[PDB]
Amino acid sequence: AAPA
Amino acid sequence: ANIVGGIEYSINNASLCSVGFSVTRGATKGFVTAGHCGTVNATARIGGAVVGTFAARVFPGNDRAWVSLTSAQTLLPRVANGSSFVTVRGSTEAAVGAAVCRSGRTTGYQCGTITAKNVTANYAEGAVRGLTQGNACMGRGDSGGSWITSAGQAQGVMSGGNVQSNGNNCGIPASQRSSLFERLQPILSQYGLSLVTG
Repeated sequence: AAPA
Repeated sequence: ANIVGGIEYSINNASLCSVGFSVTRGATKGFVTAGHCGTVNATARIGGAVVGTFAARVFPGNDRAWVSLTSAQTLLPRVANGSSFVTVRGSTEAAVGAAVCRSGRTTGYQCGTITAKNVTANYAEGAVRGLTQGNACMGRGDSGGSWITSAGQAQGVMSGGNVQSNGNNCGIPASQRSSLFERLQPILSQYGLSLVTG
C-alpha cells in the first residue's frame, strides 16, 4: 500500500 | 473558489490532492483532507489561487488534516460526481457491507463496498492504523478525497491503497482492491470541526  | 468534495488542490505548488469535506471551526472556514498531503503551514491553491494553509495534520499513525481557508472561499455541502453533485447530509458511519463511493481528481467518482475496518497500512513513512477498507478503485492524486454513501453520509477521506504500475487499482478486479480511508468522526472531534450539510 502507498498513500495516494 | 467554491469548495466541493473531490476537487483538486495543490500544496506548495508541487503535490496534488483532493478536497475531502467543507467544515467550519467557529467563524473559520476549512476543508478536511489527508495528513500526508501537506505539513502544517503548507499553502493550498485551487486553480492557481491561494485558498488557505494547512492548520494541523497527523501522519503517519493516523492520516488526517484540515486546511483553514480565507473568508473569500465558498463552502458547499457537496461532493463532485462528474458534472453532478452528492449532497452532504451528516456523518453516520456505515457498517461493513455497505455500498460507498469516493470522489477525487484522478479517478473521478467511484463506488464499491466497505470490506473491513481497523486496517493497518504499512506506508514507507510508518504504519497508519484504524483505516476502513473499501473496494471502490482510486489512483495517485485521489488522496484526501471524499468517501460518502449515496444517501449523503460522509464516511472519511482517502488515504492510500494498492496502486498498480498504471497509478491506480482500477484495472484489477474489485475483489483484489484495498482502498483505505481515514474515518471522518475522529477528525471532526480531534479538531472541533462541524461538517457543512445541506
